[PDB]
Amino acid sequence: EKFLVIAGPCAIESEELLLKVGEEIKRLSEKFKEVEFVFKSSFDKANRSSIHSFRGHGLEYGVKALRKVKEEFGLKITTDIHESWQAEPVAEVADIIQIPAFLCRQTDLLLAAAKTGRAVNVKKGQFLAPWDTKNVVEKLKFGGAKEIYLTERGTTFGYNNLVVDFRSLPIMKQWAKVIYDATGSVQLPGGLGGMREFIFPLIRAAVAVGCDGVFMETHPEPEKALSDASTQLPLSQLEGIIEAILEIREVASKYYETI
Amino acid sequence: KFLVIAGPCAIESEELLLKVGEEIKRLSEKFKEVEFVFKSSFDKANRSSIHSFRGHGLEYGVKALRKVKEEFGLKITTDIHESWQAEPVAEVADIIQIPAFLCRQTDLLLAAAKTGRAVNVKKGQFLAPWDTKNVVEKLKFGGAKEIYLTERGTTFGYNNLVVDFRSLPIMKQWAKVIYDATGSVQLPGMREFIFPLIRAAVAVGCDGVFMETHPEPEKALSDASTQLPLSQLEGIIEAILEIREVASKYYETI
Amino acid sequence: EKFLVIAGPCAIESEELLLKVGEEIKRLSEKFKEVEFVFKSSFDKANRSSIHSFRGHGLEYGVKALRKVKEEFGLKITTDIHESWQAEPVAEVADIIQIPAFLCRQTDLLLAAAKTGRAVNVKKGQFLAPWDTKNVVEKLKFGGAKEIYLTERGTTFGYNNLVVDFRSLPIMKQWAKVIYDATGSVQLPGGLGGMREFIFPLIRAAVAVGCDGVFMETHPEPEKALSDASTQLPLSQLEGIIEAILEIREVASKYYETI
Amino acid sequence: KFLVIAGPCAIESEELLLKVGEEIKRLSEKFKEVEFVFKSSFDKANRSSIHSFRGHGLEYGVKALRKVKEEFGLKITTDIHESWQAEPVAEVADIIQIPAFLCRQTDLLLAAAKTGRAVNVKKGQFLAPWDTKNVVEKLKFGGAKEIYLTERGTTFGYNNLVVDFRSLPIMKQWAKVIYDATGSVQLPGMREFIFPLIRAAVAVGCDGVFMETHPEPEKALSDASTQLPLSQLEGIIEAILEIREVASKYYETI
Repeated sequence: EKFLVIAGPCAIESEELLLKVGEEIKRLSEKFKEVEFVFKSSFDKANRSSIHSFRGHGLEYGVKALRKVKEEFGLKITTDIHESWQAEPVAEVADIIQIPAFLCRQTDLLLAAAKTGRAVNVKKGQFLAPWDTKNVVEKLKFGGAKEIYLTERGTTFGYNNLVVDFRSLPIMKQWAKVIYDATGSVQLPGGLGGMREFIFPLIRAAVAVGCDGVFMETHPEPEKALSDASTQLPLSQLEGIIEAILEIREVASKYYETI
Repeated sequence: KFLVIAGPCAIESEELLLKVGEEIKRLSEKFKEVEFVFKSSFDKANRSSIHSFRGHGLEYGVKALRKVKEEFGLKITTDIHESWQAEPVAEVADIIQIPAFLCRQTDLLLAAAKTGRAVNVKKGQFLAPWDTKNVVEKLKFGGAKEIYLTERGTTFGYNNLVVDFRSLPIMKQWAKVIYDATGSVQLPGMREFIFPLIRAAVAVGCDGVFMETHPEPEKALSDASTQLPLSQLEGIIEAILEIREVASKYYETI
Repeated sequence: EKFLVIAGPCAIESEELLLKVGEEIKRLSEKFKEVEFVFKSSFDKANRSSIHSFRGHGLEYGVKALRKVKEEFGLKITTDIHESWQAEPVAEVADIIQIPAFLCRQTDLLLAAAKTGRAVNVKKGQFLAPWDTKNVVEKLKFGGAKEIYLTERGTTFGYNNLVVDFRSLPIMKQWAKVIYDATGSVQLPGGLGGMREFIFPLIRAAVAVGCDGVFMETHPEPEKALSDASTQLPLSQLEGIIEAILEIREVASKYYETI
Repeated sequence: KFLVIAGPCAIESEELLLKVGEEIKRLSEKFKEVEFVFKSSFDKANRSSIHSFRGHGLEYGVKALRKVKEEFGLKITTDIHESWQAEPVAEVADIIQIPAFLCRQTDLLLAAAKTGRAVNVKKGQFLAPWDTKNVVEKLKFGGAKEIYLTERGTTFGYNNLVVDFRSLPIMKQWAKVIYDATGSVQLPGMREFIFPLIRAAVAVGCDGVFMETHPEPEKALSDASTQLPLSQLEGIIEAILEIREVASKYYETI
């Protein structure tokens, strides 16, 4: 099947940042024709640790900025919702509605996303076991979702640390398409945190094990990002990472197990 | 004074609430030094299965709770799941409770603080003790003056929660600490560990305990495996007050 | 039953340090007559992280120093072994043979300790689940051990950290007397580590839950210790801690569950 | 060259060793770029139950292994459990293996290094990746020149091990890294996860893989739930060499 690459700046810092990233993603979409690209960016960081951190410019502004990206580059769009009422307005531009990791068990939010008729991607909560995602997919199907994805983004491992149990990819694959969050899985919750040096190796692991797509937050200058400055991938490195995982995926694919 | 927050997990009916409320009222009269707070949810908004009991709704719930406060003069507390629920809930709730999974949702916290009520945040199973400092700051920023942090266990491998009692003294630096005696032994539980760990909580030192109690836990529509049998509540309360009395002498300064 | 308080300097830095601690332990044994004191000290730290750290002055010297303590103060003695051949010579002075946490599954070591006829105290490995200690006790009984103790000293929780799951006390109590290691449970493995501020609260928790004794490494000046300098309890604080746990134990005891 | 350490968990008999050794010899001739090392224990010294199979002893074991090296010209490796065993084992063993639980026992490490042989330390389930640096230092201090660190999983809650692949690049800073493909999926296991994770190990980058293989794992006297069926070894080796070939291009510098 067509490999999915979900990527974009963590937060919609501005409509300019988006178009700048969208341009590069469009270029890669033209090169990697065997890949389905989806532009990602949050109109709001509703779960920052500190009340003083950047959240965003609002739903209205965010949706409008995203529609511009889709309009200008013809790229599919995905963004996350935080409360039920947001599903409807977001569904107007988002091809895939994302459910935040902490909210992966909030029934009404999942139901709100599902009835829009859009695809739904649920980030697996850091407190959730792989096999417990079966009920998550069941809620979505109950709610009308026909295209469902489960995203691996790490599991709580002691304090301020996340480990990736790759056994989750084949387990979750039993009931939904699986995406690997290459940048969220290396973050250190409330650490400062994040270790950028592990993004690449862990993503190679993901494609070797086998998944249906990767998720990466990328920014022109991660150092200046308003969110996830420690984990966002420098935009100039995106192409190389993608070529690399496509190569590893190809050679490893004949060995992927049959669920 | 020492806080004791108790009640059935879910508002299965105002009938059940009234029965439990009667017993809590009784204990309330028997333990005058303890501040009792009746607790119950009008909706289990985070059940694993779409086919599980959620409740009878916010309206039916607030009504049932209203009847408990009016018929027994007991303070009330319930949890909210989305921002718009803060205001209507604040009508009856003296303490607005924030679900563990939602302890980082800024808008939910701000909405609860805005109501002027007291706010009790259940500590996420993914959160480190010291990271609750920022949770409190959000509430203070939002106008909350009576803030509580409730220890309910931490993710330990899959389908298991461990109680790191080091959290109590750490969280006490910036907020009053409550120990969730029934939520801490559940397996994302063993009722046999409820009393032992509640004893540990008061020996370590906390500002209150939190317990889900039901006449027939096995028949409860929620947390049937961890809810405390109503008949056992008095005995446990007496026990923890006695332990607290002796142990409080050694609680570390702030 | 008579509460057990196992205490002493982590390592036998010298025979003087031992007599100095032994004197204080003897004084407390005279005061707390409802307590059975056992003087503890390792003749060798065989598992230091660094090859450059203090290990000890050898078995010969250690045993001789311990025999002096027992001889001078009439105090029971306990020390740990690291290999099978050490059981016999150590058994000549030690009333209780201790098995290190990392070695709690080494069959021959456990068997070596058991055949001496001495009591055996096994530190629960940081990798072991509470219920898995049942087989540990079975090995010891198979080997002839008649007086067996299981010591809770924490469990691996993420990297360089240990958490105490107090549910282990009643679980392990099903097949052996249980001891709580108040100083080992707060150490941060390979941290530098240890957090002394948590020793007291966690020990209050232990007696409230209910155990058959406590284990504490105490040194006149923890800051100058050759081992566990970050976790050893200042000797001057020992009396107060003991009085405190006896008080909490008493008031909580009527509520201890029946296994 | 890339290392492939394989063989039956326990030396159930030199008969079994010879059969497995024959297949490993065959692969050895088929994969000339890979350095194969025959592995097997003469004693399961850390079994949970006193009533489980331990082995036939060090003498019978060293003899059986000697026969494999002489009959197939394959390098040998086995694990020691106490210091005195280092010397006699070094007679046959090209690589002395240090059990995971014993990775911190200084004397055991020094005794293995003293023999002049190569030393492979299984990383304790309680050890952080960066703390293996000191393990290597001990071996260097002891005279070891060929040092290996084997990733075999980390304690994750109770009765479970997780493989944190971040360890591979971290440990590679001070020693060659081997991935234990069968020990990492055992539950203190699911064979279905052996191949997926071994693929991940080579995509990330390691200097070799470690696998316990047996003609009939289900009948094996040790690790019957995690041992790889002998017939599947060739296929997995071919697969990991192909993945390595493509992925090695991206392994990070040191």
